[PDB]
Amino acid sequence: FANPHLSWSWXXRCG
Amino acid sequence: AFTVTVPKDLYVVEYGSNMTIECKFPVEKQLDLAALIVYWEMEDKNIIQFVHGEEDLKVQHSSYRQRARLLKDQLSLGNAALQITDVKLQDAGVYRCMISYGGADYKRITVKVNAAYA
Repeated sequence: FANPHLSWSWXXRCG
Repeated sequence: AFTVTVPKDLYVVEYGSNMTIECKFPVEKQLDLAALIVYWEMEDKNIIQFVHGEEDLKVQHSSYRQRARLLKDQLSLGNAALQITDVKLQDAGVYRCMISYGGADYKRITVKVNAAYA
């Protein structure tokens, strides 16, 4: 969040 | 004041159909791709992580690989449409569309799937 590339999670957030 | 809106918050689709979930956001003039992030999520699963024109499908959750994509033609129209192809039963549930485009908002959309002979 907001690395495209990394995985996000809710709400912005990197789980 | 930045608001995401959905024309529909409940989709009822057949197993195996195609489905486009719409998610609308305010675009005043031309779309400023350098400003736009789109996040589609469904119950702890990452479907779309669009950043300023760039996506890694390596981060799309496996159950959506090949089947889910962002209709990027529609973003100029302020429509972050998620197209899902060959709809499965597991696709049922609550989808979130989150759009950061200067400001940020999100909306929840429910998908219900009917099995082939229900």
